[PDB]
Amino acid sequence: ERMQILQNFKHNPKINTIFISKVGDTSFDLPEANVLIQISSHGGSRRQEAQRLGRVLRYNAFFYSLVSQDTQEMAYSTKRQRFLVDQGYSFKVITKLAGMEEEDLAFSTKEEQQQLLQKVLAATDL
Amino acid sequence: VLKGVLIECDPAMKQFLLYLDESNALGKKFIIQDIDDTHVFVIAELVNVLQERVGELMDQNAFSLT
Amino acid sequence: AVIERKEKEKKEKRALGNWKLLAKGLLIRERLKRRYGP
Amino acid sequence: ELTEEQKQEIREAFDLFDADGTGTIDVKELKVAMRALGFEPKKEEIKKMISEIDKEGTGKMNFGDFLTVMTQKMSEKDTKEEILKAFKLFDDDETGKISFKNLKRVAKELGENLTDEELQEMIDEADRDGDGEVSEQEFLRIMKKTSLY
Amino acid sequence: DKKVKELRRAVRSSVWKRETIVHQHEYGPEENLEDDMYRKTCTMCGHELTYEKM
Ligand SMILES: [Ca+2]
Ligand SMILES: [Ca+2]
Repeated sequence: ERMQILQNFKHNPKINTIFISKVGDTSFDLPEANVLIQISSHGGSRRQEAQRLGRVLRYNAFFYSLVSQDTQEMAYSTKRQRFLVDQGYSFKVITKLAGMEEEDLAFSTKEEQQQLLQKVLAATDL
Repeated sequence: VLKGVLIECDPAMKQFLLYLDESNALGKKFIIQDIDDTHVFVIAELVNVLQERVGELMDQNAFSLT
Repeated sequence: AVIERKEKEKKEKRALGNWKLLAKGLLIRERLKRRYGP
Repeated sequence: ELTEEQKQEIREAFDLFDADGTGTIDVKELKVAMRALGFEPKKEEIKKMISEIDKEGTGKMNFGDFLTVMTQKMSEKDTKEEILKAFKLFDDDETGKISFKNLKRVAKELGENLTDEELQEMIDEADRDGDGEVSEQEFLRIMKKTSLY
Repeated sequence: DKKVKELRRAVRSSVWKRETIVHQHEYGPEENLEDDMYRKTCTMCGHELTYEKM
């Protein structure tokens, strides 16, 4: 299933976006990509972020990292980018997204946002 | 009537102060009146401990490069 | 005789499966009563 | 972990029939000793447990065997109490039997997709006396031979 | 055991709705102090609210 998904990912205009869960953190045969969006990566693995950045290069391309303010993710992202800045890369900070309210997005109202709390607290892995 | 200090900030810090009120992290319930989703009304005699707590929260998740 | 014995064995296997299904159901309901007791 | 204080109660019960300090008590006095600690065994169960304890025909049991038997009896007693509570929850109408309606209602409440034909097959397989349902004793019997608990 | 564990919590996590206790302070009768000072004490958590009434 993974092989066929990755095989049809590149030569298909209908579908051009996939989600990976820590599987692409090694040397695979992933096809050429221009946009990478990482969310909730590992703690402070500079190796993981460097590998993920390596999956894009082959402004031809650009990759984004999404973090949550006032959380440990801020410190994690700060401490895991020190390798790439030594490599010479600079991380521009984006605080506003143009046309955020231009179109409709998920979680537009507070009802589903507060409904998400029950399902995100439903883990209770004890 | 109530006398004190109005504090205006983002809702995140407002709810952080609300949590500090119920958690008794400062020793009492000095967060008396909540007026707006982004504004609070706190007694002024212990603004310094609130500032210290806010600074600790801010620089905790900062990873200072020094 | 072999066919009758096989049919009886199949019936006993069905009975055992039903017993297993009943045990899980009663355990689940008992757990619900324990966690949601008045 | 079996108990901490009830063990002393079993020691006292054993010493009641061992006032002479011989270390063993008569097998015929097993029925009374159980009643001293709250057990209410039946004649068939008493005979069955006497046969197991006295396979060699000695007629006396030491403290270790008596303690093991008492612990097993306590375990079975709490198990039967839980079984009776489960039956009472199943028999929400207090009819004394787990009928077809009760089983179907419980299955629907649990969210199971069990067919009514399987429900009546279960009821028939749960019928030992031929009354058309399952009673307290048959529920106890199946709980005895359950796959796990 | 795994197949009963994976479903025993599905109904466990279904009924509970309100986790946060209602922190609304139900103050009792106000106590009159000097200089027109009035103090209200919460009956649920003991929160004390002192104010001057005009
Ligand atoms: Ca009934
Ligand atoms: Ca019956």
